[PDB]
Amino acid sequence: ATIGRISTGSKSLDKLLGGGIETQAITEVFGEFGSGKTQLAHTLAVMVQLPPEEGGLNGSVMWIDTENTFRPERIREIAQNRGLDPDEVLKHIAYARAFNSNHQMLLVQQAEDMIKELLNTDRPVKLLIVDSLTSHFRSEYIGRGALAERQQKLAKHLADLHRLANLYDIAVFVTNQVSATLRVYLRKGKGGKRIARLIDAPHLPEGEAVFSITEKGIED
Ligand SMILES: CCc1nnc(NCc2ccc3[nH]ccc3c2)s1
Repeated sequence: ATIGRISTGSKSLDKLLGGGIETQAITEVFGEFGSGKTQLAHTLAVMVQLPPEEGGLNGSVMWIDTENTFRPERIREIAQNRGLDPDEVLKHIAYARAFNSNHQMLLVQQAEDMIKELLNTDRPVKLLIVDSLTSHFRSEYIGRGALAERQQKLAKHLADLHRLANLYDIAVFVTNQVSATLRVYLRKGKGGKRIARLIDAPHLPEGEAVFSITEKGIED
């Protein structure tokens, strides 16, 4: 399949990303508290449900939440402010809480069942969110004596995610805080705006995009 792209809601950020976040790829977004990385996740979970003419992929979403940062009311607000039915939008986000790093890995393994079920339907899974990729690994694997095993498990988790992205034409979007991922770093800008910086992309130039966080989620 040709690579599909999901608009972030921000024209500036889309331009930096070559059009939006890509299917068949993992986009990994870093930021401290209030950076906007989870707001971007929420916005993408709405945008992907739009038709391609409006920046979506007519897709369903699967969402893995490690720290209780998913806000259904925020989905509803973004959806309604973009003209979608808020209840329909929520029905097409399959939510799972991950309680620890092992459970997080099992959820990605067992997400393939729903992906397969939806694959040839009107709403195939097009976005798989892991917010956040590392919170449980960081909590559970303390010290340099634990680093080797932490990295091995995380590498296998990322491999599982890459396989789903490539085999089923899904955009994987993960959050992180400071491995074949496209890495975007968010920071506070001036006047309450946020800045995204793209770093180390093999085939996209580094650059920055300024965006806002509004009732529509993220936009210029
Ligand atoms: C590990 C035990 C399971 N618990 N739930 C499962 N399958 C159902 C399910 C529902 C929504 C989901 N969003 C992301 C993954 C996902 C999965 S398998």
